[PDB]
Amino acid sequence: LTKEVLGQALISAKNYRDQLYSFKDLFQKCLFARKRIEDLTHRLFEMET
Amino acid sequence: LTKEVLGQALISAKNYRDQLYSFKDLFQKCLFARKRIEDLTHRLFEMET
Amino acid sequence: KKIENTKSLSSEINSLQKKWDHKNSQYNRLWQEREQSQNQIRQHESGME
Repeated sequence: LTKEVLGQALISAKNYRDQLYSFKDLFQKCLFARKRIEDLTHRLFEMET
Repeated sequence: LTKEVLGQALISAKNYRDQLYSFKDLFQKCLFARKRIEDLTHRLFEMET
Repeated sequence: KKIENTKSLSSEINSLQKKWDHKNSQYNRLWQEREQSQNQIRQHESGME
């Protein structure tokens, strides 16, 4: 619990929060693309039938 | 540059950051809604055929 | 022989009717989904305002 270590930890937590928001954005893009693939595979199954 | 004035300004900046993040989230929602509407439109046309 | 031909045609017609009804139901569902997406866009735009 020293000045330099806690300052560095505070910066680390700030960067953590920003990275978390970016990761959330990527995750939502992945969600949409996964559902796209789901619908496309469903259609492909229908067309194979 | 008083303690109260700068503290209020800093808190306002943090809340602005939160609101901006929410705004960007809604923008992403709108983007994917537009894309899915396009998808559904062309799918419905094909279905009519 | 003619009755057999008619029987086969009747079965084919029943299957085709079933297929067309199913496709129409799916088309209706998809159009409803698209309208829901458009309403989502409007709601999101109000929120961003």
